[PDB]
Amino acid sequence: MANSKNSIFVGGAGRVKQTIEGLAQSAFKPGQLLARAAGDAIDVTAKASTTYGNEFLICDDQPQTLGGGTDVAVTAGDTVQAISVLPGQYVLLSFAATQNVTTKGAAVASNGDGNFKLGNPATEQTFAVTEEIINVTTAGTLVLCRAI
Amino acid sequence: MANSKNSIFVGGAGRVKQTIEGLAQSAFKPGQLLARAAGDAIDVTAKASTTYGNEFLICDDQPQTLGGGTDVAVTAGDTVQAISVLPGQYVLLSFAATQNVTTKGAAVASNGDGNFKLGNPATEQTFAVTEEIINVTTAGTLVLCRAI
Amino acid sequence: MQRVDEMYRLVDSTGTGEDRDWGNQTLLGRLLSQAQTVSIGKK
Repeated sequence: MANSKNSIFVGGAGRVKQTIEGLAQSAFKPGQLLARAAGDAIDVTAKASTTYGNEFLICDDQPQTLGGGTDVAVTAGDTVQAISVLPGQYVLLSFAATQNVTTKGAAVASNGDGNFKLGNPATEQTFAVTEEIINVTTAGTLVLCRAI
Repeated sequence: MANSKNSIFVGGAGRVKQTIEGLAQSAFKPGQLLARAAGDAIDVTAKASTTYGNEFLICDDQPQTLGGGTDVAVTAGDTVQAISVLPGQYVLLSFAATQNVTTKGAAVASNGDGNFKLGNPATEQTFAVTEEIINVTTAGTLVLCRAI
Repeated sequence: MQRVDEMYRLVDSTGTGEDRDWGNQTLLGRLLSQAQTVSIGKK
């Protein structure tokens, strides 16, 4: 595989990431959309797809010295290190099933389950823009996208 | 002319630009709105003015050592070096005809032909904000705008 | 010198044509070396 996908923040050689720490509530996989809640705990979003004003908050992969990878799920009830995405960076998202990415530059909406999808940019908040031409069929595949 | 306009990216002395390469389809002029298509080719947008979710992608001027300026059109079927604009940078756009810019800070929408216009910020996507008080009459004049 | 719109390319017009064939004129090279020379006009 010439496109190795073992780091969820691949967005330039001079751009550092912005980290939002917090507590866990469930066991999600790295690369999914999050939403902070009451107390100081983070979990999956579970908001509607047609709701604006959400912050671009994805789950960073955990450190190598804590048993973390791009497919290892997080341990519940602990400190999950996340990423707030600035506009103009590339990040590996995680799409849903049965959608093909044909052109580099389509709009990336947010599904209600914590994954992303190609939606019409007239009724949902556009988070990012596609940057890789692949076709996915299993829910949970990593697709490169630019956050602008 | 005290306001020399011979570089399309004038946005600070410490901010570098983000470049999106790709192939050409037509011969557009530098400073117009682009949109990536199937394959790996770029051309003019030709989308509607009332459509959101578009990426801020303008055509950079070509290099000096390839016959490039702020008025020299690009050669078709070749590599066009473009610019993705981060929020918080100044860029020279290209407006349409018969509109005057009075106040520094109006909303900059996008016309359907690949140029920009002053539209009402309630039914179209606001790209940038004006930064120069001039009046234009010929379509294709360079007006300074901040991308926030 | 060159212009400023041509500083991206360097050239070298030394030129190289085509190669002829393999065993092109081996027979004719032997006939025309043993030939008898007659005067022109003798058809």
